[PDB]
Amino acid sequence: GAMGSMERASLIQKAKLAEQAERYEDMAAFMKGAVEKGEELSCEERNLLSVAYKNVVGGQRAAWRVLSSIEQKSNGPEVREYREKVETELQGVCDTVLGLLDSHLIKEAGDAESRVFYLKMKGDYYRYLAEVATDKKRIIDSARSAYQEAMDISKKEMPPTNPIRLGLALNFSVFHYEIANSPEEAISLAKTTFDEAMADLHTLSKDSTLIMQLLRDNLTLWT
Amino acid sequence: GAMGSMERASLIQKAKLAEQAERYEDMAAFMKGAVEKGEELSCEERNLLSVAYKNVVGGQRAAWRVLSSIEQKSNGPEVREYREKVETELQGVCDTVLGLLDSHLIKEAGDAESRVFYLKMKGDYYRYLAEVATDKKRIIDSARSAYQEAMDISKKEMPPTNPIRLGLALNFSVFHYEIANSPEEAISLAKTTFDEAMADLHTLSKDSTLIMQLLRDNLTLWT
Ligand SMILES: C=CC(C)(C)OC[C@H]1O[C@H](O[C@@H]2C3=C([C@H](C)COC(C)=O)C[C@H](O)[C@]3(C)/C=C3/[C@@H](COC)CC[C@H]3[C@@H](C)[C@H]2O)[C@H](O)[C@@H](OC(C)=O)[C@@H]1O
Ligand SMILES: C=CC(C)(C)OC[C@H]1O[C@H](O[C@@H]2C3=C([C@H](C)COC(C)=O)C[C@H](O)[C@]3(C)/C=C3/[C@@H](COC)CC[C@H]3[C@@H](C)[C@H]2O)[C@H](O)[C@@H](OC(C)=O)[C@@H]1O
Ligand SMILES: [Cl-]
Ligand SMILES: [Cl-]
Ligand SMILES: [Mg+2]
Ligand SMILES: [Mg+2]
Repeated sequence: GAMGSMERASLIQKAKLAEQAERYEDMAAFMKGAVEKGEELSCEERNLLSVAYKNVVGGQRAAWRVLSSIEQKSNGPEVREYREKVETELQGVCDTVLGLLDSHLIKEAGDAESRVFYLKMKGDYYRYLAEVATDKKRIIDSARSAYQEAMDISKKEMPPTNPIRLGLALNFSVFHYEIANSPEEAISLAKTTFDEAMADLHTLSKDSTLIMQLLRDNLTLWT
Repeated sequence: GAMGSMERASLIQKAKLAEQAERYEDMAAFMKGAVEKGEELSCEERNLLSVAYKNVVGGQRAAWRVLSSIEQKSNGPEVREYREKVETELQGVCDTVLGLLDSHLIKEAGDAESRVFYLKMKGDYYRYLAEVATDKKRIIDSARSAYQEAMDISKKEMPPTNPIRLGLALNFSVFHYEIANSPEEAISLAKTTFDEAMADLHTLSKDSTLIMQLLRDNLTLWT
């Protein structure tokens, strides 16, 4: 791999530089290189991995949605071709992330924080695949199964206010609403999650109110 | 070239789609392909070419400035290496643009609008090269010579309110201030340009007040 000759610590350092420079493709490539060193990731390093790929795929998703909307309105080959080009690139990034998860990260992750984090990522990237799929049913099932395993662990091992637990619940509720055609399940999940977190605030000394607000924002739109 | 098999009209269409999707690297590659068909560009097509590359290089410039600022504050090899990586990529894009200008576009451009447009672009991309150069003097001279030839044509052939003329003057004034160490020349140019445009408004039936405002913004900062 192109990063094989660079020290792990140097890859991490350069990922952090790339983050400051808003060079997310570079950031992702540095973090992929780091993963491929074969050592587990720390909490901070997992965050760098996630943010990098979330920004790469986010730009591809936004572009895909622009092109798909133009395509749907049109209904020559150019709009479909270019939509397909963006779609293939998006799929490739999702496949790269899922490959890192499968080959390197999920099987070695024993602590609840890391395991839930990676299983959430797996659900997220299957979700992104599902947004463009038409096939679709198997991808949807793969996202659901990853999210559900993460949920089971998070409920057993993490407090209701843990930010990973909260972000997982937020994303799984969006999966229910937008992907799985299950708005009632989405609403139930978001509401139970929010209420249980409210009741656990008392034990605490920013990430989690942020996410709680996002749950409330979705609930406001959905109800 | 990778676009050699695609119709010219399809490349133009896909550049416009890429613009809507904020996919500027794709937009640039489509417009490079179009240029390499060997036909002159229309006014609209020149704008697509410019916007595409301006956005690509703009992201590289912003990242370079972040990394250079970190490097300067530091004064291991990682910050310099990664700054150099971004710098080389930026230089490559500038070289690509300058190559299109030289090989295809400037020699065939006979009308004042197209000639000034392309010579302005040439000055711009030498300017971007000059921002990272340390060498530097020859690049600065190449930018100056391109801008000056464009200026001579624009003053002879275009009215003072023409947006290309205005944008050229704006950029050449920034070259004087930021690159060439000539703030008095920058101020003189911006002020003469603004005043002469004010006096020609009367002949007119958005692009040019925008640029006039940018001239005034710079003058406010400089004086
Ligand atoms: C190194 C800096 C970067 C990568 C920008 O850090 C991103 C952020 O990284 C941490 O925050 C995580 C985190 C985010 C927070 C919700 C951001 O919070 C604020 C207040 O900005 C959003 C990010 O995408 C990130 C890394 C991702 C997840 C998500 C990962 O799923 C696989 C699950 C929820 C959330 C968790 C892991 C957050 O803890 C930190 O706790 C945040 O800082 C604090 C304490 O507020 C920091 O902004
Ligand atoms: C196809 C749409 C895109 C590519 C977004 O169009 C970009 C823009 O293209 C035209 O505007 C040009 C133009 C710009 C205008 C100043 C933008 O005006 C407004 C009101 O947004 C900025 C662009 O970068 C562009 C193409 C570039 C130049 C610059 C090129 O140097 C080599 C010299 C000055 C300026 C000229 C060419 C402008 O005429 C149009 O006249 C603008 O629309 C009008 C009439 O207001 C449109 O937003
Ligand atoms: Cl295409
Ligand atoms: Cl590097
Ligand atoms: Mg625990
Ligand atoms: Mg004329």
